[PDB]
Amino acid sequence: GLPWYRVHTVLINDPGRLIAAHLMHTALVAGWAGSMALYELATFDPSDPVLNPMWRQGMFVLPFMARLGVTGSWSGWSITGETGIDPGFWSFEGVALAHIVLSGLLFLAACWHWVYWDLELFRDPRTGEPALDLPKMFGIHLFLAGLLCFGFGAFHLTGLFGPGMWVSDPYGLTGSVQPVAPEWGPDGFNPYNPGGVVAHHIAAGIVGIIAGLFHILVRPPQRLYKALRMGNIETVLSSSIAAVFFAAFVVAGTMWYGSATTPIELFGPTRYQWDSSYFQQEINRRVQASLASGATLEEAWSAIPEKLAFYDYIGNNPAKGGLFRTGPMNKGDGIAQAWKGHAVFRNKEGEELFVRRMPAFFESFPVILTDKNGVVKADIPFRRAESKYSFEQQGVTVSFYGGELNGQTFTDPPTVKSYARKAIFGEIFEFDTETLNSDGIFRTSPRGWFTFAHAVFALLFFFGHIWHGARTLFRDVFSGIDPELSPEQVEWGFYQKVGDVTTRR
Amino acid sequence: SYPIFTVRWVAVHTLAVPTIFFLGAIAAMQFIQR
Amino acid sequence: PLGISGTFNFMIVFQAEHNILMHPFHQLGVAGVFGGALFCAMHGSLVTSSLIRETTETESANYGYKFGQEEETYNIVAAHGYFGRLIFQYASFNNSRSLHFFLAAWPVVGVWFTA
Amino acid sequence: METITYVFIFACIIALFFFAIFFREPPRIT
Amino acid sequence: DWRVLVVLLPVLLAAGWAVRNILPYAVKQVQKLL
Amino acid sequence: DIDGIREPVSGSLLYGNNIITGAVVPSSNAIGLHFYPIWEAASLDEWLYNGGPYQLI
Amino acid sequence: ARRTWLGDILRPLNSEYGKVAPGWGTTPLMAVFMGLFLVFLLIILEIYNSTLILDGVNVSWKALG
Amino acid sequence: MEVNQLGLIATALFVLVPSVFLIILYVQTESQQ
Amino acid sequence: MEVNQLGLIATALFVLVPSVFLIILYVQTESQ
Amino acid sequence: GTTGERPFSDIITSVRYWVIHSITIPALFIAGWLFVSTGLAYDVFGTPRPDSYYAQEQRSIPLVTDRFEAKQQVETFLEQLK
Amino acid sequence: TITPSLKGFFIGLLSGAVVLGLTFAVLIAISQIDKVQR
Amino acid sequence: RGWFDILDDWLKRDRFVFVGWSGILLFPCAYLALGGWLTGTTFVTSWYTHGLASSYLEGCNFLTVAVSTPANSMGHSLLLLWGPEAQGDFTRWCQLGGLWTFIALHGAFGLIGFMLRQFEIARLVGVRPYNAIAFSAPIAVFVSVFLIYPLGQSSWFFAPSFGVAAIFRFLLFFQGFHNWTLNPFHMMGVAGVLGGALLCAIHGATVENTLFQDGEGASTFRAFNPTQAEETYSMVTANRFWSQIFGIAFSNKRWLHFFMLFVPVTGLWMSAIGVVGLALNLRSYDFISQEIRAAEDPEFETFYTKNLLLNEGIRAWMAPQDQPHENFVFPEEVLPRGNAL
Amino acid sequence: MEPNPNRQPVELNRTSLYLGLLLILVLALLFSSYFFN
Ligand code: CLA
Ligand code: CLA
Ligand code: CLA
Ligand code: CLA
Ligand code: CLA
Ligand code: CLA
Ligand SMILES: CC1=C(/C=C/C(C)=C/C=C/C(C)=C/C=C/C=C(C)/C=C/C=C(C)/C=C/C2=C(C)CCCC2(C)C)C(C)(C)CCC1
Ligand SMILES: CC1=C(/C=C/C(C)=C/C=C/C(C)=C/C=C/C=C(C)/C=C/C=C(C)/C=C/C2=C(C)CCCC2(C)C)C(C)(C)CCC1
Ligand SMILES: CCCCCCCCCCCCCCCCCC(=O)O
Ligand SMILES: [Fe+2]
Repeated sequence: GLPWYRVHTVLINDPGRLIAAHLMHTALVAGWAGSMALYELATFDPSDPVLNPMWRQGMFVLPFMARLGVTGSWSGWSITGETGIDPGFWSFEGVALAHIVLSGLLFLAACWHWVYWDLELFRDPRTGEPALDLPKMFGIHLFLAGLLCFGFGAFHLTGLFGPGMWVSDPYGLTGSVQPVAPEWGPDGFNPYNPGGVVAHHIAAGIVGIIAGLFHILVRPPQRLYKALRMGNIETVLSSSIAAVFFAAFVVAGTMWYGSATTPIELFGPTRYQWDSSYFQQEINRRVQASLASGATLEEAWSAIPEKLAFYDYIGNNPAKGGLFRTGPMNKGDGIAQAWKGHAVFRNKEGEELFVRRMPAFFESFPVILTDKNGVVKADIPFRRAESKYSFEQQGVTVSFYGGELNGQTFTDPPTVKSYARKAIFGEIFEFDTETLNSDGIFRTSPRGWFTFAHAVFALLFFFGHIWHGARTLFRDVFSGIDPELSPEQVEWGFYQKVGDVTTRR
Repeated sequence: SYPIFTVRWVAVHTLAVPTIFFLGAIAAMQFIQR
Repeated sequence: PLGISGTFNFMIVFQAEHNILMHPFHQLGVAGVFGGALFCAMHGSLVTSSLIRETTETESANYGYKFGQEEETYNIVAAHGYFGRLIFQYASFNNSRSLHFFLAAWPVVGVWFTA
Repeated sequence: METITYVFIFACIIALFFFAIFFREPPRIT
Repeated sequence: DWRVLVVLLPVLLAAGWAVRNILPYAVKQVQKLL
Repeated sequence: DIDGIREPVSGSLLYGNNIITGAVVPSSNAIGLHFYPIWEAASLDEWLYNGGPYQLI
Repeated sequence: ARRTWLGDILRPLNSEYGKVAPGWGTTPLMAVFMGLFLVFLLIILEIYNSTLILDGVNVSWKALG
Repeated sequence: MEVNQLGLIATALFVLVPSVFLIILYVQTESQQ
Repeated sequence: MEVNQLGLIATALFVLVPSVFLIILYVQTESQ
Repeated sequence: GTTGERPFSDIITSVRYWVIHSITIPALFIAGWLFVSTGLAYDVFGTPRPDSYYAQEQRSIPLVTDRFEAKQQVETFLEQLK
Repeated sequence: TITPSLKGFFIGLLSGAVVLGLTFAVLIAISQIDKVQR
Repeated sequence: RGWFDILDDWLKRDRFVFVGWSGILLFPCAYLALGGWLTGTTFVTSWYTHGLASSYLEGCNFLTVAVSTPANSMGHSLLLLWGPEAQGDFTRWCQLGGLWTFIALHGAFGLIGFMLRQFEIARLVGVRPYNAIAFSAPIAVFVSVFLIYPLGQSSWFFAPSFGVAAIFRFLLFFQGFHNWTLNPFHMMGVAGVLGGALLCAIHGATVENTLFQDGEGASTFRAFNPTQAEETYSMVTANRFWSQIFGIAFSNKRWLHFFMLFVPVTGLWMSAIGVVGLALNLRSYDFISQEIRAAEDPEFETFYTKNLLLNEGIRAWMAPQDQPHENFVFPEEVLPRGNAL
Repeated sequence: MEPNPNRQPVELNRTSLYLGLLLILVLALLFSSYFFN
């Protein structure tokens, strides 16, 4: 009989049951989305978007509902922290419920198409055989895609009839859903310009409508129909998989590097923001400005929003996880409660020292303190017998400005070392590790998990493209080569042109 | 009746010609002192 | 050690004390093992590429071979004609005995050296 | 529970060996 | 500068030498391809 | 005590190992190349501490 | 095969299986659009890559304001 | 040892679900013969 | 709620094992 | 089993072959030699000579640290060797 | 407007076109001259 | 019968080196990748990107020469010759690491050309395209290691450099920083490569030692004819041998040769997946249960905890010289060391 | 309406069963340590 890896080939010449299978697949995927949303709703804590945002909590579909304008629950909270909202029907819950109802309706349509497979629509009127006119179907579907792409850009993203999309400032402090005007100039190809996303869907939408009309009205050339086996539904599978893995690589990249469509309040910071000290520079910028305007050290640091300080912490860096460290980031370093303040280290001569920050590559890292010129002035030694730079010898102390420990100074060496060990991670936070029984080991963010899964699927779908493309072009020999293959045809010299029997010498 | 210049001729000399040139350059390098 | 992590321990310590990566006999071992995997995949793909059509598309092609049948189940000349054009003619075997001896000798000699 | 799980799987593989060897599909010539 | 021609001169002479010894035979090859 | 420094290495599943970390640990460096069959040990407990099973296997 | 009301309406949309335009048809025109799209993808890639740098195109989060 | 509690059910379904699939297919093959 | 953690696996196997038994017997009935 | 090109064995045992290549091969070898012995290879590729890895009292690597000023950085390094 | 890197882009675009165009010019010429006999 | 068909005719002529349409992509890209590597390993330094000598001109030998990656400061720049970094200067382009992307990118397109070649020749000759399909495994390895892996990291600097010792460095980096030996996708790769090599040796030896006597000479190679219909060795005797030696044996020649395709291809695909994970530092670095126990119980020691001590040594001792752009200064007193050593 | 003609029997021979069970059991043996973590 059929081998196990071929059971679904029974659909190749059965358009009705093919549609039934595709309906069942669509029912399952919509049902997943509804089920995942409800699970995330049942486990999400909305009480602190500053230190316990969604991306600390292992939320995966919640950010995608938020990205397109769903921000509130029927329970009265919203993800921006506003209370008393009435979102109407299109709450997180109502979106979830819609996908479940959609899944049920699709399930029933799958049954009907499975039973009533022999529809006259699927028969070639001339020959009576099942046949699909794939060139024209492409034009129809493409026209539809173009209408939807255009409508999505023109009505939803602009706010002309819809909510807009998530936009934010460059430091992810004040994001919200806002209508977005198209950017038509060259900065619309800037991945960080949200207006470009609007212009893309309007312009590409129109091009899709035009190309759709072309592909409905104009038959493919005989040369291309034969070369691409356009009578074989499997050529479509082959090219569709190629387009899909191309798309998967793109969304992996933009998730990892960041773009206007992967904001940091929904997915967490990127690793490159740690690499380039992106948030630390902005924080320093503000402290120096408060100092220029005459505020004191305590005042300048106390004006630093905790949300911005929390970005300057390596535990939110997505490149600090592990493959089998499961669950939300909160399960690792804990639920963040409060910024402890900015730690300032000085030696016994009053020189300000700086802790060398941990780079993302390192699971562990030594504690080394430097001066403004990069000279090592203190460390925690491994071998003690010949240590020159110990905290004890150098009289290192720590003082905190802003946050919970503002204005407190510590001098006892083991306490000072304890904060120095935390300062390699960036800004220092107070964590609740009891509530989730956190184990103290960094996990990655939804930005990390998304990128990982999609880059791996993309690679695997590359093989699918190769496989089904091979099957399309070599369909005649899938079961084996010709048992009467001419030995003169594979031996050298017989034919001038390889494989061409009419070029015999 | 054999041709002299062929696709084969080109592929051969595409490889062989810079190989000998590289071997002379590497041979000269053995006599460099610091 | 008789264990998985213990094996890696042995390896790491071996490299620190012998620089085995920089030893040519280990380098020959890698070529024996990389090349063995290569020629395994090559030979399997070339024979599989030239199986004579004996089944329908609803059945495993494997049922085209019967245990102990007297004729070969693939066309070696078609395999030779494909691979000799992929490289050039004289880089391809058309003696099955020579080919299978090469398949045996390459990873055996490579692994002798790394031993 | 994890010790029990590792040994269980190992024991299943040994039993599979037994059937694979002594209760194989017998190769029949031609 | 001058080192470039120094490097290139043996190659020119080699190519020039090869052209001389093969010129009559390349003639038959070319024009006989009609 | 693989290295003969009275620092035993846990190798087995019941003493806190998984399939990846578990091992039968090599015999003590204090033994060197000496033959260490069961009947050379004062007791099985000695023979297990010193890594006797490795040699047998 | 079973006829349906909806089937009869959609019938002409699935009635030209195998119909081709002769020879090469619009293949030259297609190649032109392919060439333009390639150049267009190159520009988009090299902007993102900072290999193509344009005035007033700051490829950075700081282009959010 | 403090191991992941879901590891057990994960392992059991990982074994049980694909094995049962294979067993179903085999037994129904034999009864065709 | 502080439930018994082995309850999930006990329930899962309670469903799966006899269900699979029945399905095996049913599919091989239909193919003969 | 032949595609019409002249057999290699026939070519390299032929007198005319060795008449041409006993010249072309030493010329190419001598050319490559001069590429190095004149110092041209250092200049083309930018490869430091034994005396120009470091300035005399310097022990810092001239590591490129800017992407878009990289070219200028290398040039600044090079002037500090004279 | 026309930055240095945009000029380099055009430089690179032009060079590839030249390489591609020259390459296909030679291949078409040879293929015309040395046809197969049917 | 226009220019296209005439060009098709010429490209597909049976000659000593088949060209084809795929040759147009393959031959330039393969030659340039190969010539780039030879040019770089003969003449080009890594002083300005790595602080390393790496060419025969500088005194390196075949084991230590390399075309090294660009400086970390280049990010993932394509480093085009005409790009904003090199600005058309060939000399500076070499000094900034442009030959690395040159070779990696032309190598990538060369790999595509070769796999297209496998398809093209298979279609012309009339065989099934499984050799092409098998070549997907080398491609997945090349792209995941040389392209995807550095794209997830800070720059090309951390890709592999094209050299013998530089790849050895890459192996040891992955042990010390990723604990890559502990990764089950690598372990499946290992089983596929060693299993492939096993299959290669055992199948070759089996055929050669179940040969039929088809000639009288003591050299058995001469007694085979590529057009003979008959099997040159006994499947039946081979099957009985292995059944009695090992318990099981192959009985189906088609399955055997498919399996030989299947094992090493699948192994390489699996290792590629694990390197995609390592692009994000999504490592299988630790076992949490072991770390919890070991932190609380200083008498608990496994080969797992012993290997992490080795990784920690690797990191501290190689990082300053291996990542010179970070300007790591580790005073002697912070270096992890056991007693005496 | 005729019964669907595209239906086909499916087979898994005993050797395939043995190969598949060994794959699953060895995969489980390999991954279980990481599931427990
Ligand atoms: C005014 C017109 C206008 C404007 C402003 C935009 C604006 C935009 N377009 Mg749209 N576009 C338009 C018209 C417009 N478009 C029209 C008319 C069409 C034709 C219908 C398109 C077709 C189009 C496509 C096909 C794409 C865009 C994309 C984009 C975005 C570019 C920024 C980005 O993230 O790129 C990021 C994308 C890239 C830099 C391309 C990367 C290409 C890779 C490198 C190819 C290699 C793939 C390879 C197989 C990977 C494997 C190897 C690797 C792993 C090593 C931006 C929103 C891109 C997008 O959606 O990104 C999210 C995109 O892919 N546009
Ligand atoms: C009326 C239809 C409808 C609507 C309004 C929504 C709305 C939503 N869905 Mg649901 N969904 C639906 C149908 C719908 N869904 C169906 C039918 C399925 C089953 C497949 C799903 C399955 C589903 C899943 C699995 C998930 C959602 C999610 C979401 C949310 C985010 C959407 C998003 O990010 O899109 C993303 C947009 C895209 C992927 C579009 C990219 C398309 C590519 C770029 C184009 C492909 C090529 C194209 C044809 C070429 C055009 C050429 C050009 C020239 C025009 C949002 C609330 C997410 C969520 O939060 O769930 C709770 C989520 O995870 N949906
Ligand atoms: C694209 C898919 C995707 C992504 C990126 C995420 C991402 C996330 N999910 Mg979601 N999820 C998804 C799909 C996805 N999910 C689906 C389909 C389901 C239903 C099963 C769920 C159900 C779900 C739940 C119930 C929970 C999450 C949670 C989470 C978070 C933690 C993930 C974690 O610990 O990973 C762990 C991942 C691994 C350990 C990797 C396992 C992959 C194995 C190793 C591969 C096996 C290889 C195989 C043997 C190959 C051999 C082949 C050979 C024979 C040829 C994270 C934000 C958690 C959370 O924090 O929620 C608040 C949570 O509790 N998810
Ligand atoms: C839209 C995507 C798509 C579609 C519609 C198909 C459709 C098909 N494939 Mg292709 N394929 C794809 C993607 C796709 N494939 C990809 C990405 C790859 C690379 C991994 C392949 C590799 C591939 C091979 C190598 C073969 C096929 C074959 C087939 C045919 C029979 C498949 C069958 O009976 O499976 C039966 C499968 C099962 C009974 C169980 C499989 C369970 C797997 C191992 C894991 C379980 C997956 C899980 C349930 C859901 C994962 C969802 C995740 C993707 C999000 C059918 C036409 C076969 C063929 O050509 O036959 C002539 C064949 O030999 N496919
Ligand atoms: C099949 C051949 C092939 C392929 C695929 C590549 C591919 C590549 N090369 Mg290589 N190269 C080749 C042959 C090839 N090369 C040859 C033969 C040489 C010797 C001359 C070189 C020498 C070379 C160098 C020196 C460099 C590359 C580089 C590159 C990369 C960037 C190229 C680029 O941006 O193109 C852009 C151009 C195109 C894609 C051409 C598009 C043409 C279309 C049809 C539009 C034409 C419109 C045109 C402008 C109209 C004319 C206008 C006029 C009237 C004014 C890429 C990987 C760079 C690299 O690797 O950096 C790391 C690099 O520095 N190449
Ligand atoms: C028992 C020992 C053992 C074994 C069998 C393996 C096996 C493997 N290792 Mg692992 N490794 C080991 C120990 C071992 N390793 C240890 C102890 C470490 C330390 C942590 C590592 C670290 C390690 C790393 C860091 C990597 C591997 C990788 C791999 C895979 C390499 C696949 C391959 O062929 O790439 C060969 C390369 C290719 C196939 C790419 C394309 C090659 C093209 C076709 C070349 C064409 C060249 C051209 C024709 C001309 C060249 C000629 C020129 C010489 C002049 C393979 C699964 C790699 C991997 O997992 O990849 C995903 C990888 O990156 N290993
Ligand atoms: C009938 C009906 C109804 C109902 C419906 C329902 C109720 C539905 C449901 C649905 C659902 C509720 C669904 C679900 C789904 C799910 C799914 C479909 C999932 C999947 C999963 C997967 C696929 C996964 C996988 C994996 C794993 C497991 C591991 C890791 C990795 C991965 C990810 C791969 C209503 C009333 C409406 C209406 C009327 C009719
Ligand atoms: C990059 C580049 C380029 C290119 C270049 C090229 C392409 C080059 C080539 C080059 C080459 C092409 C080279 C070669 C070399 C070679 C050599 C160097 C060899 C050596 C050898 C040896 C040493 C060996 C020996 C031996 C042994 C050991 C054993 C056996 C025997 C024998 C004898 C073989 C261009 C221009 C575009 C421009 C841009 C850049
Ligand atoms: C589709 C195929 C496209 C690939 C074509 C390869 C491009 C050929 C490379 C030729 C570029 C070399 C000259 C660049 C010199 C630029 C110097 C300068 O900007 O001053
Ligand atoms: Fe064989």
